[PDB]
Amino acid sequence: EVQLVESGGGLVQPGGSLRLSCAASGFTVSSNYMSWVRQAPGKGLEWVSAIYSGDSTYYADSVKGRFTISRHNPKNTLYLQMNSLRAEDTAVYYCARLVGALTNIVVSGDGGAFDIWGQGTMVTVSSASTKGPSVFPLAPSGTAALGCLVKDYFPEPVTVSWNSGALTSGVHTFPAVLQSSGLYSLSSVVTVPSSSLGTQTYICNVNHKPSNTKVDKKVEPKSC
Amino acid sequence: SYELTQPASVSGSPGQSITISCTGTSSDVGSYNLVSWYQQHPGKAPKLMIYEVSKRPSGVSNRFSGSKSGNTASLTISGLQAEDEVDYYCCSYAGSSTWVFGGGTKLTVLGQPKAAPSVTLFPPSSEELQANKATLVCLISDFYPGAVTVAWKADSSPVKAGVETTTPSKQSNNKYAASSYLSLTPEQWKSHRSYSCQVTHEGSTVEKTVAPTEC
Amino acid sequence: TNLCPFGEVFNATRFASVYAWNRKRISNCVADYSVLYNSASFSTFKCYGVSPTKLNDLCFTNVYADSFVIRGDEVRQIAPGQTGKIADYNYKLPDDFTGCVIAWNSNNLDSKVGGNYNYLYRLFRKSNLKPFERDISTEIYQAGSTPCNGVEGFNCYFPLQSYGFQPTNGVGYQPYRVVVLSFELLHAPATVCGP
Ligand SMILES: *[C@@H]1O[C@H](CO[C@@H]2O[C@@H](C)[C@@H](O)[C@@H](O)[C@@H]2O)[C@@H](O[C@@H]2O[C@H](CO)[C@@H](O)[C@H](O)[C@H]2NC(C)=O)[C@H](O)[C@H]1NC(C)=O
Repeated sequence: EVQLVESGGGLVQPGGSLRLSCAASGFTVSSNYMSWVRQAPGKGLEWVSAIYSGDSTYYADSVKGRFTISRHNPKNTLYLQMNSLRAEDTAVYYCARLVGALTNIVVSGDGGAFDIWGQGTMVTVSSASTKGPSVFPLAPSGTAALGCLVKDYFPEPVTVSWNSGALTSGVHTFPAVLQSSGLYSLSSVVTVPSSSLGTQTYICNVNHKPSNTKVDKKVEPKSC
Repeated sequence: SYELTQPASVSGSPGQSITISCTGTSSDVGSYNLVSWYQQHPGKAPKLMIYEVSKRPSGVSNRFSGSKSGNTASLTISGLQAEDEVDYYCCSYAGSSTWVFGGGTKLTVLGQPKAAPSVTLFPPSSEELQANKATLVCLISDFYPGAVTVAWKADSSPVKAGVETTTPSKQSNNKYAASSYLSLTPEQWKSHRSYSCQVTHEGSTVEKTVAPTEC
Repeated sequence: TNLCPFGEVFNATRFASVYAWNRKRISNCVADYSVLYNSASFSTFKCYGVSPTKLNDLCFTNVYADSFVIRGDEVRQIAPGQTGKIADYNYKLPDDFTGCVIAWNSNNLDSKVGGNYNYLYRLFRKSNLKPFERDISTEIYQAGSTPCNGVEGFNCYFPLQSYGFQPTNGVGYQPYRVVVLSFELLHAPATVCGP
């Protein structure tokens, strides 16, 4: 049951600051080498920082002097303090365990690899203001496709559930489009039995935390 | 920033072997036995496949092997499987407690059965039309290979104004998905007879049509 | 006629860390070891090469008292022939040891809420200590094949670690004060005799 869970990601203005956290379970950050690794959307992995014994810290030159890696052992948590943020720092930030010579899954040798990873937390550095989405129903017209459109939001991400999570089969939330306006739009569609149309209630629960937008939208067959 | 150099893309046929290279310099790959390799599915964290040039973590298939020569490390994948069509990254110690990743390689596994795209086209909702906006929504799913072109039509006339189309994205089932939005004024939507979304995949074209409601 | 100053050893107000273990020479005095051996204050009192009951009948050239703090589950390492982090890297008795090992729980003095971190031990070393060798160096320890360049980092460790003595630790992790008495016989008149 080893796990890493990052949090703290969000929208920041250039020059701003943000602190990420990475909560470990099943093992202790105090007894392991740890690192932050980031990934710009659609781009590759970039090593950011590492921490070793004695809280000895090391950084990529791309962030040196602006970022600080640290640990709080009682909370079993790794942090990344990011100052003087730039648009080029926009990325998903992952925390990972860096295997070393003394790691228990090493039999001999030096380790030197990232074997435990979190899910990542998204950091957007932009001067654009956060904008909550407008949610519209995509009505049904035996299988039936219904859905909802999450329009003109910023920044990523948005979470979409159906019937507060009870409905998961046939659900397909599509990757968002980034419009020329700089705003995102996505759609979520579920395939359901046609015979359930008009008797089973279908609600898409849309959440855009950056703007604190939670919207429950009922998708109903079209009635003229 | 400084990175190890990997081919952007490689392709192989099932049952065959494929090698992905990872070129650094004498002060990283060429100095240490600390090369690791990772597999990454879209939207997921990387998975460690190889470390210390050639070692496999417990549970990783022996289809994956690593080696190095001079400043270049290589990952070789044998018995290629549809599951392998993912991104791969190399990483090396870069001296003095630092690490450097390669730019990543997208692996394509050829010879898989072609899968045509399922299309769903929605017209603008009545709420949005009440807000003085119109958006037609064209969803494309379950296609392989992961490449499509999208063209919109208004009564058989070409439409390029208002089209925003995503890149294809790999699904859990090893097929791909994409979407296309057409923004129209309420007036334009209702002035035309119908509207259509045409997705072209491996030569074939699949189209869907909508039109303003009857009442 | 003067009594050996064992009080200065057993009732010292400060005890050394084990890696920097302290030695006191005792000479030209009368040693009543039976009062020590019959004292209820000691969790551990084991002699090697001598009978504890017969020590009051013997005369030695000198006596050495080595003292330090370790954790309880390490007291077993302060004995001839043993291995582990303390015997290997911090304090090593010879196979042919002639002396006594004395220990007692010091949780009431050496633990504190939040942890007492004043006491250290050597966690890493390139080779095992010889008997009665003492290493107080603090070079960075290279646990892998890559260089340390004099600083901590990847597979490169500061060689000392602190015990974290907290009052609620189990006994195996509680602090124990330890006194090792060595009995030395040279080609000289004895100066430390029993009563
Ligand atoms: C180590 O000290 C104990 C305790 O000594 C008393 O308490 C100390 C805190 C300090 O105030 C001393 O000056 C005190 O005398 C010694 O135990 C005493 O031993 C004498 C002689 O055997 C006996 O008369 C007392 O009753 C003992 N006191 C108690 C509380 O039991 C002990 O002997 C000393 N150890 C050595 C090796 O000298």
